[PDB]
Amino acid sequence: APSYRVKRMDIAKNDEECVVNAAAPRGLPGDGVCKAVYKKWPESFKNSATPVGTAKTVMCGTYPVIHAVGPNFSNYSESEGDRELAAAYREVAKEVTRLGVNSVAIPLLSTGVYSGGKDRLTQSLNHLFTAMDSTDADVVIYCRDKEWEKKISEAIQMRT
Ligand SMILES: [Cl-]
Repeated sequence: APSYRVKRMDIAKNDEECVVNAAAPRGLPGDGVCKAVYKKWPESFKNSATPVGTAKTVMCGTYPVIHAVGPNFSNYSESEGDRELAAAYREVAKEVTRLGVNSVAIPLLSTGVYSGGKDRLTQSLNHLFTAMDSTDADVVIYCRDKEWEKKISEAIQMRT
């Protein structure tokens, strides 16, 4: 039966059938997760640019990289940024479905450098759940912060 799990490690080392990149705008290599995805799957950046609020899949070999561009809350208002963040996750769920994968590795979009200086764990994770609950895939959420790992794990446990 489909599950959610959380792991505190580099998503570029995931054990799932595809990966969601927390993509920088304009198809650029970015930083953090996006830069790690660029180092591991550089071929997946060929024509990967896609607008804020959308996702675009590019294959590296046969391994799918779903580039999802969340809003940068330093540029967006809270209300418009929230809408684009929800929309990016909804496009991820559509791509996961279209690909037919059994599992997907996902980071929390619009956190950290794109968070506008605010902790958005709950906001981003709730949009992740809303989108991915519509799919049949095992979801493995990747984070790096120890307290975030606890809170995500707590949230996963209470939906079981
Ligand atoms: Cl984190």
